[PDB]
Amino acid sequence: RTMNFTYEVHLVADGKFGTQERVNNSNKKEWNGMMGELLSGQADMIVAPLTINNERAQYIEFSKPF
Amino acid sequence: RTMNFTYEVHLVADGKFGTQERVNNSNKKEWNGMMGELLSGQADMIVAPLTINNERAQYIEFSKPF
Amino acid sequence: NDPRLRNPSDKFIYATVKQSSVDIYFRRQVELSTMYRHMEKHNYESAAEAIQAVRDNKLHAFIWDS
Amino acid sequence: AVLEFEASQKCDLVTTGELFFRSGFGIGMRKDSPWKQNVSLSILKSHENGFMEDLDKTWVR
Amino acid sequence: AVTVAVVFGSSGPLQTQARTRLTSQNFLDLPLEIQPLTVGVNNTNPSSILTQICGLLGAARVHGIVFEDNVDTEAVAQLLDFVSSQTHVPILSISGGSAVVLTPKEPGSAFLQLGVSLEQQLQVLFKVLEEYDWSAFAVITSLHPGHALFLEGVRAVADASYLSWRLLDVLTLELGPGGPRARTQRLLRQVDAPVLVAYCSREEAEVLFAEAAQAGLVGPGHVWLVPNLALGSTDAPPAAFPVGLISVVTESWRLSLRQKVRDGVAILALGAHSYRRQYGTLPAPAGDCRSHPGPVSPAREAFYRHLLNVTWEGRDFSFSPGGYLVRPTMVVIALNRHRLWEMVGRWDHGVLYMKYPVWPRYSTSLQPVVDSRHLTVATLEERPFVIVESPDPGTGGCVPNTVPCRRQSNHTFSSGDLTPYTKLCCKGFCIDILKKLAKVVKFSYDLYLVTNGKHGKRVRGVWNGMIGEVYYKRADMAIGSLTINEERSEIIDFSVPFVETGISVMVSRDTVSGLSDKKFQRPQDQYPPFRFGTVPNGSTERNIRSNYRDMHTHMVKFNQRSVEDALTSLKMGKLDAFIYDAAVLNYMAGKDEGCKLVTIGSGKVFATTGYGIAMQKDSHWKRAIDLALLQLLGDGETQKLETVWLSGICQN
Ligand SMILES: *[C@@H]1O[C@H](CO)[C@@H](O[C@@H]2O[C@H](CO)[C@@H](O[C@H]3O[C@H](CO)[C@@H](O)[C@H](O)[C@@H]3O)[C@H](O)[C@H]2NC(C)=O)[C@H](O)[C@H]1NC(C)=O
Ligand SMILES: *[C@@H]1O[C@H](CO)[C@@H](O[C@@H]2O[C@H](CO)[C@@H](O)[C@H](O)[C@H]2NC(C)=O)[C@H](O)[C@H]1NC(C)=O
Ligand SMILES: *[C@@H]1O[C@H](CO)[C@@H](O[C@@H]2O[C@H](CO)[C@@H](O)[C@H](O)[C@H]2NC(C)=O)[C@H](O)[C@H]1NC(C)=O
Ligand SMILES: *[C@@H]1O[C@H](CO)[C@@H](O[C@@H]2O[C@H](CO)[C@@H](O)[C@H](O)[C@H]2NC(C)=O)[C@H](O)[C@H]1NC(C)=O
Ligand SMILES: *[C@@H]1O[C@H](CO)[C@@H](O[C@@H]2O[C@H](CO)[C@@H](O)[C@H](O)[C@H]2NC(C)=O)[C@H](O)[C@H]1NC(C)=O
Ligand SMILES: *[C@@H]1O[C@H](CO)[C@@H](O)[C@H](O)[C@H]1NC(C)=O
Ligand SMILES: *[C@@H]1O[C@H](CO)[C@@H](O)[C@H](O)[C@H]1NC(C)=O
Ligand SMILES: *[C@@H]1O[C@H](CO)[C@@H](O)[C@H](O)[C@H]1NC(C)=O
Ligand SMILES: *[C@@H]1O[C@H](CO)[C@@H](O)[C@H](O)[C@H]1NC(C)=O
Ligand SMILES: N[C@@H](CCC(=O)O)C(=O)O
Repeated sequence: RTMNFTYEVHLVADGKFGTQERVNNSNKKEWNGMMGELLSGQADMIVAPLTINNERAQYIEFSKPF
Repeated sequence: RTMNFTYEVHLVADGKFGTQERVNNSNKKEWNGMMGELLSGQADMIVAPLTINNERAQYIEFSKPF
Repeated sequence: NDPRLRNPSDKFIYATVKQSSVDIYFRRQVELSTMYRHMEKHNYESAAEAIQAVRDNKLHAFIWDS
Repeated sequence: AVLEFEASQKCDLVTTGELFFRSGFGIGMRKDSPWKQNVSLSILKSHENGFMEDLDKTWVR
Repeated sequence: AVTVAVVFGSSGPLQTQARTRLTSQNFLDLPLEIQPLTVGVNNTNPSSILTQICGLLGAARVHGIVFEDNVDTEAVAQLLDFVSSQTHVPILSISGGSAVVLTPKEPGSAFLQLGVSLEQQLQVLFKVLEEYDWSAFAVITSLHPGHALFLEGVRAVADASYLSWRLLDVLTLELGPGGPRARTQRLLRQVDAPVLVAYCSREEAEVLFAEAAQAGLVGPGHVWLVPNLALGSTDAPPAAFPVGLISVVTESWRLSLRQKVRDGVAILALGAHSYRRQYGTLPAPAGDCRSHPGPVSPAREAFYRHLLNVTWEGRDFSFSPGGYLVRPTMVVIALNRHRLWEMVGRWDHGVLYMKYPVWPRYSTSLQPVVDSRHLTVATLEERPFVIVESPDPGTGGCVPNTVPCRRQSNHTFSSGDLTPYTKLCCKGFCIDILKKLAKVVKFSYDLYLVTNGKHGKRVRGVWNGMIGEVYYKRADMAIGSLTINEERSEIIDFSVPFVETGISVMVSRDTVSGLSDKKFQRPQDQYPPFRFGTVPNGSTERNIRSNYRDMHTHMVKFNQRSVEDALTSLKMGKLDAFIYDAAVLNYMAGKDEGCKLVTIGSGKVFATTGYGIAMQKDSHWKRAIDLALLQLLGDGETQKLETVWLSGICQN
């Protein structure tokens, strides 16, 4: 309402907050859960109790803590 | 008695265990107290509750703790 | 800092949620390696399941957001 | 050791907290002393059999 | 019934090779009636290859072709791929220059080279660098085509690895025959890296190694690693190649030509057999050169798909869609003192198993100089201080904070080259102390456990255990639960005691309240005998024997074998006093459900000593290690280690 944008909410597929795990045979690392959805482009915003930490902040942008 | 040597015992002149201090207008620091007495040659062996630490061990040989 | 957590045993069972910030926190720390292994052996899929396990005495401690 | 002996003998005083810098007392000699090994061996033997315990009982109970 | 054509491109004993084979009675293990057909090209030039393969293919309705040539050939793989595209005949290139991987292969072509990609070789070589803790390497490449792919591969592998790789510099040299030498000699004199990774052909490799010898980059302080391309015929390494050159080849490097031909025919036969078993008919024979079958004709594509995944004699010949060997068994070879390509390591699955836990270095010809900063450390498991684990086979290595260690064994349980030495991972209080000492005093080290004795005991004038290893110069120093006493201190040098300990008595609940009590001195006097014993062959048993003869004679009966067994007997009631080391008894008391109590407060440690790092007598590391330990004690790091390792559940 404050910023006048419309929205549509969906739940994350695997129900995980998100960490970095290497692909199968020690290949490139990728993100799971909500972080992966945001990074890949399936979501434009993460509205959840997402903890701010260094590893996630290197890839996404956090707001001020609410 | 065990090591077969005679001895003469004297007290430390200034009653200090020993530390490194830099008096003003000095070219280097020097140990005082028992450490200075042993390093200068006034004494041959320190038989006292002398703590073993890294600072003293650089200039002085310590036995196994008694 | 409790010794029980620092000394894992089969009787005491503590864990957290998979792919979360607590996993990152315990993984990045080196002094928490044993706790990390013990937690990883018994990690739960979601917070609600871990809460239920704590109520049902299947899990002794649950480490999660304040 | 000194503080514990003082507290025990003199009373009216108490030691507080846990030991925060653990070390030992050692006989100090000049660097590369020829008989440093002999002094160390004698001290180890004294620890081993009974001599340090006897000294502890006699002087600082 | 399936027909396989074998083409020999080798220009040596070609007639001998042709005469060795072409017998259909061979290959009975395969579940088909193999029909071999030999060709044996003469000069392996484009015209001969094309003409012979076209005459062969358009006559005998062949199913597949197996090709082999010498390592000198360069553009033969392109011709074979072109022929496969034109005629849609599956080909199997084995050995020679035709087995060097061509990454882009003519989308509609079944070439299937029996070699490994460049990125896989880079992966294995970087795992080798990881194993010996080699970072700060440098990359030397020539103008050889494909060096850009090599640089892309090294950058991708270095970036996609947990270890912080630090590439010093990359430099490109002409390395042409009889050309500018001062230009490359100028740059080769500026390289400071201790590890050098090179990429060039055989001739450029020889030129590069000659110039490096002129620039003094061949000595014992330089390691060179090259892929298969740099070397040629491994049977006769050239004189310019330095000793200790490392490369990674496939497992068929030691196979004869007949064995490789048999393997290729087996792959084709197994593919055809699977295709027939699923489709109920043998695959159709290949076409001819006088036509171009524009469509893929999915009958052909299905046969190619079946040819991809094949297992044979317990070896995985699974082929990548890029037509090269994927997940193959690779071996790591090196050039030894005798100038022979000796096998060093293996790449079974994704795990490295290599001999030589410390990389041996030779001063040019001979004199295997030893590194002055590399210490050999002996130890053994004690539980609060040294803990051994098996590394996870899934990840290959083991978790951080855990130093890799090995067993004390030679090549007699290896039974060949399956596992020459047991690769374990050690952690604990003493291992943390050792890691801090290594990072401060700045030395390298390996770690090996002890299997002859446990701690040290002069048996008929001969010492076993850690004291035996250090005394007999087998190990530079020993760490662990090693107590300082006079008998050991006479023989070897000891560091300052970094953790206090001594004789302590453990009871299960004041009972005796002293080692000099009446019950210990004269157990046999009266009443049900006081049942107290210890694990023999240690400082405690030595102290008891040297001081109290009657007590030792009585404890001879209750000679326990393990600390855990002694605690079990104490809880069950088979003994009521256990005499052992104070540092470990305090730990055992702390983490107890029943909360066993030491006989007096703080155990009242008797015969107070400490754990020391045993070193060889009159060694030069003694003072540095003593100062490092005193610094660690002063800074409070030992207190943190005690908190993280020796904390007890009910000590408080
Ligand atoms: C530390 O203790 C050592 C053992 O007691 C001691 O070694 C002993 O030294 C004496 C010399 O004073 C040796 O005696 C031999 O040599 C003398 C003089 O050459 C001869 O007259 C004797 O007959 C004998 O041959 C002992 O043999 C020797 N003991 C051992 C076991 O080697 C060290 O001298 C002591 N360190 C000191 C005092 O600084
Ligand atoms: C969301 O609301 C804002 C204001 O709250 C809108 O911004 C202006 O809205 C007025 C409506 O009277 C328009 O006349 C202006 O042209 C708008 N300005 C801009 C810059 O857009 C905004 O349009 C609203 N978002 C919509 C309608 O999608
Ligand atoms: C203890 O020391 C004394 C003197 O320092 C020793 O007495 C003499 O030592 C000299 C040194 O070689 C010998 O030549 C003499 O023979 C000794 N005197 C006698 C009467 O034997 C004494 O021997 C030492 N005790 C030992 C070594 O046990
Ligand atoms: C090797 O790969 C081929 C191709 O995927 C496999 O053939 C398939 O087998 C399944 C099993 O029933 C069939 O459903 C498919 O139709 C087959 N596809 C083709 C193209 O033939 C073959 O099974 C694999 N072999 C092994 C041992 O795994
Ligand atoms: C303590 O040392 C004794 C003697 O060295 C060990 O007894 C040996 O045990 C092995 C079993 O592995 C036998 O093969 C030897 O013959 C025994 N030696 C003798 C002289 O009998 C005893 O095992 C050791 N105890 C330990 C290490 O706990
Ligand atoms: C690859 O990952 C999947 C999903 O975790 C797993 O099921 C499979 O076993 C893995 N395969 C290999 C070869 O690691
Ligand atoms: C420097 O040392 C001399 C030595 O006696 C003293 O007299 C003087 O006051 C000192 N100067 C200072 C402390 O500024
Ligand atoms: C061609 O092959 C024949 C026998 O097959 C051999 O005698 C001849 O030397 C070969 N040609 C060359 C140039 O070697
Ligand atoms: C190899 O180890 C065995 C113990 O398993 C030992 O008996 C043998 O003497 C050793 N051989 C050596 C060190 O050459
Ligand atoms: N570390 C001990 C072994 C166990 C003990 O005696 O407490 C030793 O020096 O032999």
